[PDB]
Amino acid sequence: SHSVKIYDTCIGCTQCVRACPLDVLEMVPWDGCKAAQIASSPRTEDCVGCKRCETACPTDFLSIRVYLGAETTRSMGLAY
Amino acid sequence: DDFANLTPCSENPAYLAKSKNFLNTTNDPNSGKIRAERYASALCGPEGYPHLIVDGRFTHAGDFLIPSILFLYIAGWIGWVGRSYLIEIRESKNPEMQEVVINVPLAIKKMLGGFLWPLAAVGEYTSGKLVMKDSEIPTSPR
Amino acid sequence: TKFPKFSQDLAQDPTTRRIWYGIATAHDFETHDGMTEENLYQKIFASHFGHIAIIFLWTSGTLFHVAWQGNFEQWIKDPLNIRPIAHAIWDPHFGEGAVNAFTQAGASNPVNIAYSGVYHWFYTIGMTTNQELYSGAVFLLVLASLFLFAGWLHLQPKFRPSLAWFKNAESRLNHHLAGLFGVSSLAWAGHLVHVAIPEARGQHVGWDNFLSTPPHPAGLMPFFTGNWGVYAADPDTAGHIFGTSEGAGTAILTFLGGFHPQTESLWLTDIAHHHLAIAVIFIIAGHMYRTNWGIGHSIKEILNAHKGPLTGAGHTNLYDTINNSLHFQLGLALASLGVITSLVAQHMYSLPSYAFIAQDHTTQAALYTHHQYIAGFLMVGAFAHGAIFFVRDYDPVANKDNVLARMLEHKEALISHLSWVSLFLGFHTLGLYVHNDVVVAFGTPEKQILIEPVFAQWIQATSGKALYGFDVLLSNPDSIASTTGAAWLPGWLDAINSGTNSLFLTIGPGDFLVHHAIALGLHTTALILIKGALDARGSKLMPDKKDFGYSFPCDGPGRGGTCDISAWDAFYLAMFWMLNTLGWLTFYWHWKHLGVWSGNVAQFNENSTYLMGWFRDYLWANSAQLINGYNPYGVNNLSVWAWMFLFGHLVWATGFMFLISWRGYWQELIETIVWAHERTPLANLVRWKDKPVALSIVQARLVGLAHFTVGYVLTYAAFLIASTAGKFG
Amino acid sequence: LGTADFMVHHIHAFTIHVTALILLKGVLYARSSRLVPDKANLGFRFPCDGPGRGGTCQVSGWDHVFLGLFWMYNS
Amino acid sequence: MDGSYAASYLPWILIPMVGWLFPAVTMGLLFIHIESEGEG
Amino acid sequence: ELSGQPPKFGGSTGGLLSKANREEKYAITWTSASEQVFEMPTGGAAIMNEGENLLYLARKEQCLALGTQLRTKFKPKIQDYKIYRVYPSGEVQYLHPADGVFPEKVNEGREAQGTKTRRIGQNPEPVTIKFSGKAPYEV
Amino acid sequence: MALSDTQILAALVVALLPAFLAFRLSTELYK
Amino acid sequence: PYQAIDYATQLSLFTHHMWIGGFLIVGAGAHGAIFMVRDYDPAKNVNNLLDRMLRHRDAIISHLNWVCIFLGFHS
Amino acid sequence: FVFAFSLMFLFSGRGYWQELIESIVWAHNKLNVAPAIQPRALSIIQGRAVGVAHYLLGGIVTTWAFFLARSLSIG
Ligand code: CLA
Ligand code: CLA
Ligand code: CLA
Ligand code: CLA
Ligand code: CLA
Ligand code: CLA
Ligand SMILES: CC1=C(/C=C/C(C)=C/C=C/C(C)=C\C=C\C=C(C)\C=C\C=C(C)\C=C\C2=C[C@H](C)[C@H](O)CC2(C)C)C(C)(C)C[C@@H](O)C1
Ligand code: SF4
Ligand code: SF4
Ligand code: SF4
Repeated sequence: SHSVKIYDTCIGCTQCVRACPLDVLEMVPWDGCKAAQIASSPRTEDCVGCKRCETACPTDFLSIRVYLGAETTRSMGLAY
Repeated sequence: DDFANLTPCSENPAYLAKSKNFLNTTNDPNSGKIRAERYASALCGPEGYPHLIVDGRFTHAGDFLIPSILFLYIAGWIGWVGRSYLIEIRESKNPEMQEVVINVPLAIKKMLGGFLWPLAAVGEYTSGKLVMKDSEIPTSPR
Repeated sequence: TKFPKFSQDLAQDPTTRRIWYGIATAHDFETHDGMTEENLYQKIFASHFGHIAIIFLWTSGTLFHVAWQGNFEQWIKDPLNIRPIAHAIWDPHFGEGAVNAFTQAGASNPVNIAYSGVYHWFYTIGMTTNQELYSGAVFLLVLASLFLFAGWLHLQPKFRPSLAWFKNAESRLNHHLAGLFGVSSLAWAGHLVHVAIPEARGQHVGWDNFLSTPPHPAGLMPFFTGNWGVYAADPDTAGHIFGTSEGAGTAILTFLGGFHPQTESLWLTDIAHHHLAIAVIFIIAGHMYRTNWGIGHSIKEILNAHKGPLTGAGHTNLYDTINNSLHFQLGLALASLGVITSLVAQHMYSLPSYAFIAQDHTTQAALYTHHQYIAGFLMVGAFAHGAIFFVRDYDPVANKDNVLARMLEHKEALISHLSWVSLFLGFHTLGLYVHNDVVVAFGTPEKQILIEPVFAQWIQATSGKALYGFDVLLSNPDSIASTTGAAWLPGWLDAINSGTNSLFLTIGPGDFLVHHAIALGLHTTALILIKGALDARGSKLMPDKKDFGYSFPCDGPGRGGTCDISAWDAFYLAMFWMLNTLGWLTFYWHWKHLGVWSGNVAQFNENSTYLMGWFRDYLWANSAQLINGYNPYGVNNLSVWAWMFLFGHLVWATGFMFLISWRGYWQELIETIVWAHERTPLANLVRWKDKPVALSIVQARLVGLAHFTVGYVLTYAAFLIASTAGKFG
Repeated sequence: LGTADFMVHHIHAFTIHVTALILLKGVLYARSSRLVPDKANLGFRFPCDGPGRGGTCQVSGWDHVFLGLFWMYNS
Repeated sequence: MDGSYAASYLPWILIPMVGWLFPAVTMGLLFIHIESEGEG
Repeated sequence: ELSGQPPKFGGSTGGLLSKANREEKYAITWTSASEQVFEMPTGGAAIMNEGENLLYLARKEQCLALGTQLRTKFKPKIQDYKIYRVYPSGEVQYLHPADGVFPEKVNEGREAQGTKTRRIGQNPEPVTIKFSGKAPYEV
Repeated sequence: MALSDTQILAALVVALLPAFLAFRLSTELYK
Repeated sequence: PYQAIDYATQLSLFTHHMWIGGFLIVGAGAHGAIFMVRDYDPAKNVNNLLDRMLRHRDAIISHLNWVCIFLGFHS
Repeated sequence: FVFAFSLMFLFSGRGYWQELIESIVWAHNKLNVAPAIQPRALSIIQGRAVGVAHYLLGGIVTTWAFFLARSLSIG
C-alpha cells in the first residue's frame, strides 16, 4: 500500500481530510499550530494515491506527502 | 588567391547566362536588371549564385558586418525600452494590470528614449544596478 | 506468487502489472530485496562474463554462417563484381516469385546479401579459405564456453572476490592499460606482420608453417642491434596487386601514408607500425599507478592536489565519489565509448582500412549509420546514468565546495545559457532555410543566402587541401610544417588532393547550413539531458524529487500539473531529439555520398540550400526503386526491403498511441471488457489469474518510445539499403 | 464497385464505428465509471484524477473528445 | 526452402523447433513459473 | 447484523462482479426521511425508501461517493450513513465513520499516525541509507 | 572448398558444450 | 453548369464539406457529454430512455468494442 | 512542419517545461528584467488542446495543398 506522511508544518486547516475521497485521513489534537490539530493517516491501506490531499494543502510545500508503494487490489481501486 | 573555388559574378559564365532572365520582383519592369547589376559584383559559385563570405575581412564587410551592426542597434533598442518600461511600471500599485493594459503615454516616452541605449547600458553596468547579485535572486533547491 | 523473487512488493501485486514491472526491474540489482554491496558487485561480475560470452557466440555464429552458406572463396576472386552472401533463406511461406527473386549472387538457393562488410575484413586480416573461417568459429565457440565457465567459477563460494578487490582502481588501471590495451595491440601488430602482410603479398602463412617462415628476410637482428630502418626499406610499390606477389615489397613497418592504389585503403605496414607504436605507448602508460611496490602514482593524492583559487575545493574527495558510485563509472564509460564510436564512424568512412571496402558503397553507408546510431544511444545512456548517480549516489556533504558541488551551484546559469544557444541556433537556422525556400519557390533562386564554410575550408587547407587557395601550413610549400621531411607527407598530400575518395570531401553552403543544424540538435539534446541530470535532485516545483526516486510517473494534477517532472522523463524526451539529430546527420551523409559516388555533386550542392530540395531530390527521388520491390507485376530482390520499409512506418505509427492516448481511457475500456468476459456463458469457465489492468504511465511512455525507435530504425535502414543497392549495389 | 471498393467501404465502416465508440464512451461514461465514481463533481474539463489507481490520465469527457478528433481525422 | 549447402536437411528440422517447439516450450515453462503461487 | 430494505432499483450492468463473492464487498446503510430519487454511483437513478436502506457496492470509494452525495445533495441532510466491509466468509467490518464522529472535525481520543517530527526538507539523503530496505520518508 | 556434413555436425556437437555451461551459469545467477 | 468537368472544384467542394461534417459530428459528441455532466438531473430521469441507456452502458460499450475489433481485424 | 511541431505538446508534459521556465526566469531575474505576470507552462488540458489543434491544422493543410496542386495539374 501507499504511504502518507504529515510533517510538522501543518497548520490544521483540515482541507486534506475533506479532499480525501477514500477516508484515509483524520484530524487529531495537537499543539504545534494555532488550530491545535494535525492531520493523520490511520487508514492508509485504503489509499489509492489520487494526491487530492496534496493538492488541498496550502503550505509553501506540502505538509502532507504521499509516496506510492506496493500495489494491492485496494490500491489499484479495482472493482473486479 | 583566397577562394580559388569562388569566382567574381561579373565573369562567371553561369551567372551571366542566367542574369538575362532575372524575374521582376516588383511592378517595376527593370527590377531584374537592377538585381543582376547589384549581384554582378559578388562572388558566385559554379552554379552562378552569389555567396557571402563571413570571416572578418573588410572587403566583404557588407555581407555580415553592416547588417550585424544594424540589427544589434535595433535589438538593443527594443530590449532596453522593454526593460526600462518594466522597471518603471514595477513601482506602481498594479504592475500586472499595466502589463496587459499598456500605459501608452509612458510606453511611448520609453519608446522614444531608446536610441541612446548603449550609453544608458554602460552607465547602468558601471552604476552596478544593471545586474543583481546572486544572493538576491530566488533559486531552486540544489 | 513466486515471480519476481527479488521484489516482494511486486510479488504481492494481484494484477498483470506484476508481470511487467518484474521484467523492468530484473537487472536493477541495487534495488533488489536484501542486496548487499559485495553481492551486487559479484553478480555484476558474473553478468559481464555472460555478456562477453554472448558477444563471442554472436561473432562465432557470423563466421560459421558465412563459411557454411556464403560465397567467401568465390568473392575473393572478384571483390569488385560479386555480392557477399550473409546467410541462406529458408521460408516455407515463400512463393515462386520470391524464390526466383532472392536467388542472387550466383547462389543455388534463396540467399541474403551481406552488408556488414565482414568479407572485406576477413580478406584484409588474411582469411582466404572456408576452413579458416570454420576454425575461427569453433575457436570462438570454445572461448565463449571458457568465459561462461569462468563466470560460473568466480561465482562459486570459494572464488567470490571481496569488496576490496573490486575497489582497487590502481591495479585495475595498470593491468587494463598495459595488458588489456597494450599487449592486445602488440599481439595484433604481431599478427599483422607475421600473418596478414605475407598473405597480402601472396605468401600463405598458417599455424602449420608460421614457425619456419620469418616475417622479414634479415629478421630479429636489426631490432636488437638498433638498426630498425632495415624493416622500413623496400615498401610495397604503387603497382602492387593485393593478394599477389606482383610489385610487393619486403618491408613490415612503414610510414607511407595515404591509400593503397588498388584497394583504396590504408597500407597494411602503416597499420602494423601504428598498432605497434600505440602498444608501446599503452605499455608505458600502464606502469603509472602504484599497486603494491614503492613506485607509482596514487589517484587520490593527484585528485586532492589539483585545486585552484577559483573553483574552491577543486577535485577534492572525487576519488571516493567515483569509486563508491557505480553509476558514475558507468556514465563515464558510456560517454567515452559514445565519443570513440562517433570517432570510429567519422575516421572509418574517410580512411577505409579494409581492401575494396571503399568501392562497396552500401556497406560503407550501413556501417556509418550503424556505428553513429550506436554512438548516439551510448551518449544518451551516459547522461541518463549520470542523472541516476545524482539521484542515488551523490553525497552533498562529502563533495562539498568541490567541482561536483559547484556544478549544482551555477546550474541555473548552465541551463539558461544552453537554452539561449539552442534558441539562437534554431531561430537563425530555420530562418535561413525558410528564406531560401521562399526565395527559390518564387522563381528567383539568385537571392538565396549562401554562406561559404570558410573556417572548415581553412582547416582543410591547413591539412593540405589545395583547392581553396588558402596556402596555409601544409598547403603552404614554404612553411616549416611542410618542410620537416615527414615520410607520410607525400602520400598524405597525394591522397588529400585526390577527388576520388572521401578524404576531406569538398564543402559548400549546404554543408554549412547542415553542420549548423547538427550543432543545434546536439546543443538541444545536451540541454534536455543536462537539465534532467541537474534537476533530478529537485527543483522549485519539486524540492524533494530525490525522495521519489529516479523514475516516477508524476506528482498528480495539483501544484500546476507535474506531468513528466522526473529525470527518467527527461531521458525519454531526449531520446526523440537524439533520433532527430541522428536523422539529420545520416540524411546529410547519405545525400552527400550519393552525389559523390554518382559524380553528380552539383545536384546536392545547389539543392541542399533549401528544404524543398531535401524533400524532393533526396526522399522522393530515391524512393522510386524501394517502393517497387513488389508490384502488381512482379517481385525483385528489394521486396523484403519494401516490406520492412512499410513495417517500420507501421511500428512508428503504432508507437503514437502509447505516446498520445493515456491510461484512464484504456482502464475503463478494460473494465468493460472484463464485464463482457465475466457475463458470457461458456467463457465464465475460464478465468484469469492476474487481474487485467492497463499499462502504467511510465510503462506506456517506455512502450511508445520502444515502438517509435524500432520503427524509426527499421524504416531508415530499409530506405538506405534499398536506395544504395538499387543505385549502385 | 469491385474488390477494392468492398475493402475500402468496410474500412470506412470500421473507422466510423471506432470514432463512434470513442465519442459514445465519452458521452455515456462522463458522469462516472468503476474506476472513478464521481467524475461529475470533478467537472467536464479536468486533466486527470491522479497517479493513483494505477494512473487516471485522460478520463474526462473533454479527453474523449480530444481522442476522437484524431480518429475523425483518420477516417 | 531447398538449399545447396552441406547438410541442407538441417534447416528442414532446426527451423521448426526454433519456430514452434522452442517458443512453445519456453512459453509454457515461463507461464508456469511466473504463475506458480507461493514459495516466494 | 445488517438490516434495511434495498432501494428500488431496476438493475444495471455496473453492479457487483465475482470479486464480491471472492474477495469482499462493501455495504452502506442510512435512514431516509422520504422516498426520493438519488443517483447510483454505478450508473442510473434509483428511488430510496422511507426508513432504513441498505446497498451493496464493489468499492469503498463508491460507498464514500454515495455518502458524499447523501450529505450534500439533499436538504434534509443525511449524516447517519454507515459503511461496512463484508467478507465472503461472513465477517462484517465497520469502516466509516471510525469512531462515530466525522474525520473532518477533531475529536479527542484519536491517535496520531504517519506524523513526522520534522519538515519535508529535513529528510535524510538517500546515499546515507542505501543498501538498506528503507526510504528517506520511512526513516 | 565448401564444408562437409560431418563438419557441420561436429560444430553442432561442439556448440552443445557452451549451451550446457550457459545453462549452469544461468541457474547459478538465478540463485 | 460546367462544374463536373472542373475536377479541382469537385474535389475541393467534396473534401471541404466532408471535413465540415466530420468536425460538426465530433462537436455533437463533445457537447452531448457537456450536457450529461452539467444539465443531466437524475430526479427527472427515472426509468426513462436516458436512465435505461445509463444502465446497460457496459453492454453497449463491450459489444461496440468487440465489433470495432472485429471490423479492424478482418478488414 | 506544423504536424511535427504538434508532437512537442502531445508527447511531453508540463513539469519539464515548468522547470525550464524556472531556469529562464532565474536568467531574466539576474538582469532585473523579470516580468510581473509570472510565466507558467501551459496546463495539461491546454497542452493537449494545442497539440491536437496544431496537429489537425498541419495534416489538413498538407492534404489541401496536395489535393489542390494535383487537381489543378491534371487539366
Ligand atoms: C547468435 C548467433 C547466431 C544467429 C543469430 C544464427 C542465425 C541463424 N542460424 Mg545459426 N548457428 C550459429 C549461430 C547463429 N546462427 C552457430 C554458432 C552455429 C554452429 C553450432 C550455427 C548453426 C546453424 C545451423 C546448423 C543452422 C543454423 C540456422 C540458422 C538460421 C535459422 C534460425 C536459427 O538460428 O535457428 C536454427 C539454428 C540454431 C538453433 C543454431 C543454434 C544457435 C547457436 C549455436 C547458439 C546461439 C545462442 C545465442 C547466442 C542466444 C542469444 C540469446 C539472446 C537472444 C537473448 C538463422 C539465420 C539454420 C539455417 O541455415 O536455416 C536457413 C540451420 O540449419 N545455424
Ligand atoms: C507470414 C509472414 C512471414 C513469416 C511467418 C516468415 C517466416 C520466416 N522468414 Mg520471412 N519473409 C516474409 C514473410 C514471412 N516470413 C516476407 C513478406 C518477406 C519479404 C519477401 C520475407 C523475407 C525473408 C528473408 C529475406 C528471410 C526470411 C526468413 C524467415 C525465417 C526466419 C526464422 C525465424 O523467424 O527464426 C528467428 C526468430 C526470431 C529472430 C524471433 C524474432 C522475433 C521476436 C519477437 C524477438 C524476440 C523478443 C523476445 C526476446 C522473445 C523472448 C522469447 C520468447 C519465446 C518469449 C522464418 C521461417 C529468413 C530465413 O529463411 O532464414 C532462416 C531470411 O533470411 N524471410
Ligand atoms: C592483463 C590482465 C587483465 C586483462 C587482460 C583483463 C581483461 C578484462 N577485464 Mg580485468 N582486471 C584485471 C586484469 C586484467 N583484466 C585486474 C588485475 C583486476 C583487478 C584489479 C581486474 C578487474 C576487472 C573487473 C572488476 C572487471 C574486469 C573485466 C574485464 C574484461 C572487460 C571486457 C573488455 O574490456 O574487453 C573488451 C575490450 C577490449 C578488448 C579493448 C577495448 C576496445 C578499445 C578501447 C577500442 C577498440 C579498439 C579497436 C579499434 C576495436 C577492434 C576493431 C575490430 C573489431 C575490427 C576484460 C576481458 C570486466 C568483466 O567482467 O569481464 C569478465 C569487469 O567487470 N576486470
Ligand atoms: C553497458 C551498458 C549499460 C548497463 C550495464 C546499464 C545498466 C543499467 N541501466 Mg542503463 N542505459 C544504457 C546502458 C547501460 N545500462 C544506455 C545506453 C541507455 C540509453 C538508452 C540506458 C538507459 C537507462 C535508463 C533510462 C534506465 C537505465 C537503468 C539501468 C539499471 C537497471 C535497469 C535496466 O536497464 O534493466 C531493465 C532493462 C530493460 C527492461 C530493457 C528493456 C528494453 C528492451 C531490451 C528493448 C527491446 C527492443 C525490441 C525487442 C525490438 C524488437 C525488434 C523486432 C521487432 C525486430 C542498470 C544499472 C534504469 C535505472 O534507473 O536503474 C538503476 C533506468 O531507469 N538505463
Ligand atoms: C518540427 C518540430 C519541432 C520544432 C520546430 C521544435 C522547436 C523547439 N523545441 Mg522541440 N520537440 C519536438 C519537435 C519540435 N521542436 C518533438 C517532437 C519533441 C519530442 C517531445 C520535442 C522536445 C523538446 C524538448 C524536450 C525541448 C524542445 C525545445 C525546443 C526549442 C529549442 C530551440 C530551437 O530548436 O530553435 C528555436 C525555436 C524555433 C526555431 C521554433 C520557432 C519556429 C517558429 C516558426 C518561429 C516563429 C513563430 C511564429 C511567428 C508564431 C506564429 C503563430 C501564429 C500564426 C498563431 C524550440 C522551440 C527545447 C527548448 O525549450 O529550448 C529552450 C527543449 O527543452 N523540444
Ligand atoms: C454551433 C457550433 C458550436 C457552438 C455554438 C459551441 C459552443 C460552445 N462550445 Mg463547442 N464545439 C463545437 C461547436 C460548437 N460549440 C465543435 C464542432 C467542437 C468539436 C471541435 C466543439 C468542441 C468543444 C469543446 C472541447 C469545448 C467546447 C466548449 C464550448 C462552450 C464555449 C467555450 C468555447 O469553446 O469557447 C472558447 C473557444 C476557443 C478558445 C476557440 C479558439 C481556438 C480555436 C480552436 C482556434 C481555431 C483556429 C482556426 C481553425 C484556424 C486558425 C489558423 C491560424 C494560423 C490563424 C460553448 C457552449 C467548451 C466548454 O466546455 O463549454 C461548456 C469546451 O471545453 N466546445
Ligand atoms: C545591455 C542590454 C542587455 C543585456 C546584455 C547583457 C547582460 C550581455 C551579456 C553578455 C555576456 C555575459 C557575454 C557575452 C559574450 C560574447 C561573445 C563571446 C562574443 C563573441 C564574438 C565573436 C566570436 C565574433 C565572431 C566573428 C566576428 C567577426 C566580426 C565576423 O562576424 C566573423 C565571426 C562571426 C567569426 C539586455 C538584453 C537586458 C537588453 C538590451 O537591449 C541591452
Ligand atoms: S492520495 Fe488520495 S486517497 Fe490517499 S490520502 Fe491523499 S486524498 Fe486520500
Ligand atoms: S491540508 Fe496541509 S496544512 Fe491543512 S490540515 Fe492537511 S496537512 Fe495540515
Ligand atoms: S501524468 Fe497523468 S496522472 Fe500525472 S498529472 Fe499528468 S495527467 Fe495527471
